[PDB]
Amino acid sequence: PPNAPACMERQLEAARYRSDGALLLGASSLSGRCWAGSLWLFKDPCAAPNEGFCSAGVQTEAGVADLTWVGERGILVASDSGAVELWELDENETLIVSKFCKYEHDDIVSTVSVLSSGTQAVSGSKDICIKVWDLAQQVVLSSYRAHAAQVTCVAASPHKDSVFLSCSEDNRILLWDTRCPKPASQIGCSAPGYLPTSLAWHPQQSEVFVFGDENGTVSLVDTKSTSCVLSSAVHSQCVTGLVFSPHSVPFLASLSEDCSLAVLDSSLSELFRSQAHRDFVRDATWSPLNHSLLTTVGWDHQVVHHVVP
Amino acid sequence: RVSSGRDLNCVPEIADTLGAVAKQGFDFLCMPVFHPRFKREFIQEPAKNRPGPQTRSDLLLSGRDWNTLIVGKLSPWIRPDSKVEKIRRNSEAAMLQELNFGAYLGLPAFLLPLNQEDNTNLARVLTNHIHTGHHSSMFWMRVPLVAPEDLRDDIIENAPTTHTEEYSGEEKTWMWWHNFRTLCDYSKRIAVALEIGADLPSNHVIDRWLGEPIKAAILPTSIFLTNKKGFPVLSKMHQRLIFRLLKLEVQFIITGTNHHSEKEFCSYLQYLEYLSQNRPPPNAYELFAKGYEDYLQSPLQPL
Amino acid sequence: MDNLESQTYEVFEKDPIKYSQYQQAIYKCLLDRVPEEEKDTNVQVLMVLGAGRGPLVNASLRAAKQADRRIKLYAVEKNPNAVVTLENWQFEEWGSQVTVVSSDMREWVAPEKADIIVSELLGSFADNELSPECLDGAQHFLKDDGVSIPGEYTSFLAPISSSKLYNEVRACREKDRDPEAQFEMPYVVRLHNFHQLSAPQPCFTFSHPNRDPMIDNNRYCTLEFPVEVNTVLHGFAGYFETVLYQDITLSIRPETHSPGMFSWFPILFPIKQPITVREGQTICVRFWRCSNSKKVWYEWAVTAPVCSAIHNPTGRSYTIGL
Amino acid sequence: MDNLESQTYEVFEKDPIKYSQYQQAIYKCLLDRVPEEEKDTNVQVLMVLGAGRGPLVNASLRAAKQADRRIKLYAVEKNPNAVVTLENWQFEEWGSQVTVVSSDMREWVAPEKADIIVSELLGSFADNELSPECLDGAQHFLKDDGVSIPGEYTSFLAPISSSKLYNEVRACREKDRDPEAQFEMPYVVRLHNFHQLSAPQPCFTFSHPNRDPMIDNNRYCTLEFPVEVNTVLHGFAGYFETVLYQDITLSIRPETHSPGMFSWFPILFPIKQPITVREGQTICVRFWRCSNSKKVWYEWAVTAPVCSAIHNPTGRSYTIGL
Ligand SMILES: O=C(NC[C@H](O)CN1CCc2cc(OCc3cn[nH]c3)ccc2C1)c1ccnc(NC2CCC2)c1
Ligand SMILES: O=C(NC[C@H](O)CN1CCc2cc(OCc3cn[nH]c3)ccc2C1)c1ccnc(NC2CCC2)c1
Ligand SMILES: CSC[C@H]1O[C@@H](n2cnc3c(N)ncnc32)[C@H](O)[C@@H]1O
Ligand SMILES: CSC[C@H]1O[C@@H](n2cnc3c(N)ncnc32)[C@H](O)[C@@H]1O
Repeated sequence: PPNAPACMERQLEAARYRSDGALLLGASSLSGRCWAGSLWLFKDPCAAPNEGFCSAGVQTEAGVADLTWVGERGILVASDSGAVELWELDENETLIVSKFCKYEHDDIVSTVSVLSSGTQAVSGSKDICIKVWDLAQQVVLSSYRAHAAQVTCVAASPHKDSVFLSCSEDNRILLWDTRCPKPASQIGCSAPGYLPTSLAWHPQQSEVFVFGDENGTVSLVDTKSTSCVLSSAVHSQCVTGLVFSPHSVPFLASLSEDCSLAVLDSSLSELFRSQAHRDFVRDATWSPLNHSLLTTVGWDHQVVHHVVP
Repeated sequence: RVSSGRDLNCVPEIADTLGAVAKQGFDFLCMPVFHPRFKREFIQEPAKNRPGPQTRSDLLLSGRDWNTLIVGKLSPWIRPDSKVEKIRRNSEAAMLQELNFGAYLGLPAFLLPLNQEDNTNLARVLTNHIHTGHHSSMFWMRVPLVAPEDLRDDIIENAPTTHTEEYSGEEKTWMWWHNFRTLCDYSKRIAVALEIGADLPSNHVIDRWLGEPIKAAILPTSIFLTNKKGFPVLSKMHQRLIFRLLKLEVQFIITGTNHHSEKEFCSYLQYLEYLSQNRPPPNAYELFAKGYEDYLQSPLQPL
Repeated sequence: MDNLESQTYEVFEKDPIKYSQYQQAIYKCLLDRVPEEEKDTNVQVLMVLGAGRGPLVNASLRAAKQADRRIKLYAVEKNPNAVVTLENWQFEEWGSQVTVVSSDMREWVAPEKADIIVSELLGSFADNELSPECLDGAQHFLKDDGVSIPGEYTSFLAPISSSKLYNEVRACREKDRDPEAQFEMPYVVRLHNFHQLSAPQPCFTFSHPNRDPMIDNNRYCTLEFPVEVNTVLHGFAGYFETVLYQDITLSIRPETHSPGMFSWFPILFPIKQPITVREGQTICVRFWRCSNSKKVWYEWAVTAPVCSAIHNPTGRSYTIGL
Repeated sequence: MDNLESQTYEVFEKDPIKYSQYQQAIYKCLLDRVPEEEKDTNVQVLMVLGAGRGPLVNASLRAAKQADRRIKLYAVEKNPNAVVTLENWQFEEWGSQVTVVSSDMREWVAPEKADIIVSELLGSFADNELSPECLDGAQHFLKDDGVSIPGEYTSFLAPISSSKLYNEVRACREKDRDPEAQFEMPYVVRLHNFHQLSAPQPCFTFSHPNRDPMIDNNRYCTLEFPVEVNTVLHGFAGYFETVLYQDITLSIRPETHSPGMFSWFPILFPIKQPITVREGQTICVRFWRCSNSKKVWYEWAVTAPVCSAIHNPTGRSYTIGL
């Protein structure tokens, strides 16, 4: 902890495992004198949230909306400031140094995703804009105003730098393909339905993905079927995140503002349910080291670990 | 000679932030009273019993500063007209919470969005708030010249932007406002903060907002073209409007990040000060009539 | 907030169809709760909440003779003037079978819990006489497996045209209040010279007992009315249906109106300014039920084909006192 | 029924004499409750009821350092806007010693019972800001042997002549209410151009805690004022004295007025018609404190030398909302 911050902000926003087994935390201050945020690496994941037993930490100008790993050293940050930040991890993995901080969005940057290559990222915001980045060149390649409302979630396809989903408050789920002169394509169920709030690409088929609506319903979409194959009422409230397990036949981890975690099979049926959190469940990553151990962070400052049957 | 403030949806330290924008040459700051991403639950445990503080302290600024320099913004997550029962009730509570806190601080004005057509429940909450307690805060309704839907790039392959002649279509943001203020029986504490896009509409739309109560005009950084040197400036069509707004004596609100990276923010502002001090100077009639603007006088019998 | 006059009770006691229906709602509930094998072993504890001068008490005693099932009666009444009349019947006629309780049901601490709670708190618009708030406060003394009579009621609205009734309201202006106040309140009225512009759609519904863990009796309801002539909107007629028990019901909804029942006239929510409406257009009305700890009130507005001003914001013109 | 604005709190925080007096009232109460032999063993549980932005909390912490006695603090506040300010002080500065409670004291279910309850609910007429009703509801969580600060307060009335203030009131007529309403309510006012016609006599008194088994905060009080000039009665000036603790007191009664304390101005109960009064005659005024479950109000009347009409019957013109 050379440098680092003395204290960790109350509101844990993001939580991502490396391939090593290390744990990255995004934290924002959503109340009090100072409305900032902070990045933390934890080579010991059972130590977190504890600030004393961390491998490295750092303080950001402003709170962190979304996070993501970029290889093993790169960390991509969606700031409230309207900026995208790339923080490169140190030589000995003791510091976290700002590589670039670009002010391109006119409002809160609400979501980031890295594309298959790991050379490019797409940022969604409250300005309604979506942007594609070169993380090498540190610039906006493309800037698409597809939506008519603030962008909730953007999710890069597993295997194509060309393709990614975005979902917005305008009720639109878009399927992108930067190779078309009209990239975006509106998709979803037969009916209008409630607003989309969360997007998880399936790991094996770019064919299929799941989206969560604000009425606590998770749905499974096949892109060419172009119809909502399956659905289930999983949560009492807004679904804020969906994360597939690294398993062969992969499980679906389901976050909500009802402070609960759900884990569902390929048919969206309740396997596990945890009420261990007493405030909004914000993020989830599964251990690559132990595929049956699952880590969640809340606004209740709890870093919880679950064993999953 | 020009009154103008700065919209931010990000404030880490209200002390330094307000200090900066004043040093940039602004008159006031539009900012959140609660953190925009800090959703609150009001009914369902456990989220209900979230420990405080619920926002930053009122001690950080003086009364004089709260009364003059700060303009509240309703947190963007507050959607009182949601078709979801739970989100509706939470936004009902959230809005009173946000508006009440603005009254407590004694803010001169508070910003609310009109970004969809049905604001029947947003109007009712506000109407109950205006008739509940006694205060003379102002309510700036954020309405765009052109709906966000009719400003979007034509890049959705299977739902294109219908290019056809639409007279009553491209006025629709005015019916948004007219419906809203009508529900609020034309309250004097409800006025317009008119948001301007890169693409202006046809004059016939800019002719609607004639006669309406415009206290503010929101210029995003986007719409500013650059010139030979690097100075940010405006189109001759955006200038024609600025000159008409200046006549109405409205405050100007710069919103969004710096896109003229090489120069500071007092450059955007400088240009407005430039436009202002160049406008067709006031003639004979307009110099004697200064002050009597829209002042009613009862009929006096001269006999 | 006010007690009913003796002669008021008198008239409403004389609607036999209403008390036939209440008698039967119990008759059918008795048989379903105590088997014939238990008809002398099991005595049912039965509470008339808002007993009045006790036509519901008498009716409960008629239901017992009909079903030949055993019952014990509490008669809880807030109006002490009425309680005089109960305690006099209790002594002269009923006897120990009927306990009398001079109390508000929201307050009363019950000696035992009840099988069946029986009340007639319904207004012309169902929940306007505050049936929800009264039974909400008095349900914690209902048995875990206990019945409410009524179990369900629903309010119904329909847009109406009557330049006649528009005058009648306009002339209700009084000195020493908002000069438009007369428009921001509902009037009970035997509608006669008027024009129903659309089929009544339902507005608000309530269930008893109320299972939901976070009880909330506030409502918001958007209604859309197809209109198939040119006309001028002057107001909205209000009616209700109620499920006393199973298929037994009272209704003042003209379509399903319980025959020969005069107990309730329709309500009327007027609007300040009459709204012109043309063949084919949709009238869209919005209704809120609102409440403090102290008072309950409706606010309302027209959003199509033109917007009205929101009527009775803050319950400024009209509130019903808890 | 309404929350105080930040800048309102600000000004009233700047009366040092008032908070000097509250600091001392605790200082003296601490020493009398925990012997020196117990100064480290006994920790006193101390509750600021209506904590505001916490000048009474700070003052309680200053009292502890002064007496070197151990204390634990609850800060109960109804106004959530203020609670924001408390919870921010609680975090930054005070810490675990100060619990914060965002609740009405009448509602709050206390985790433990209190040694000392400390409140500044007093109005210009003492009980007009409903100090009695608030502390009555919140006393069941005071220890059997516990102190209230304040323990005692008393309202004082004196007849006044001011044709100037009579105009100021008459001109408070507003459209859309009883055209005499402006006379049937009390005005807080820095009395200046007026004539005190008699020495202030006491009107109403309250004690905390309230031992009496049948608590009742309604009052009726006949006052007789010797008048030793010819003059015209226009109203009655209201003041108060309060016993915070022992000999420590606040007062706005001009005779015993706490020096340099601007927190409270006098009240004024006007009368519709000015009453002529002659040298030697007695002004006899009558004052009632009245209340529902919902609202509290004063009614009043002049019975000598001529009768007035009873002012504010039913609290029609003026009520303070519980
Ligand atoms: O609709 C009206 N008022 C609104 C109110 O909600 C309706 N309810 C009805 C039930 C009821 C029952 C009571 O108690 C019974 C009772 C207990 N014990 N003893 C008697 C008391 C009042 C009401 C009013 C109303 C007003 C004037 N006339 C008529 N119609 C009749 C006049 C001759 C045709 C109706
Ligand atoms: O008499 C008045 N109002 C009637 C009311 O009963 C009097 N009380 C006094 C105590 C108090 C204490 C509060 O809280 C403190 C506090 C907690 N935390 N932080 C601060 C709040 C209000 C009042 C009003 C009144 C009105 C206008 N001006 C003046 N005088 C000053 C103006 C500059 C001379 C007096
Ligand atoms: C027949 S009209 C309803 C009857 O029930 C009584 N009532 C209404 N509300 C209540 C209540 N909350 N508690 C007890 N009785 C009530 C009324 O005084 C009337 O006699
Ligand atoms: C200093 S004025 C009295 C303070 O106590 C608060 N207060 C008044 N009445 C109550 C009550 N019944 N419960 C809790 N706080 C109260 C007020 O909001 C104010 O901050």
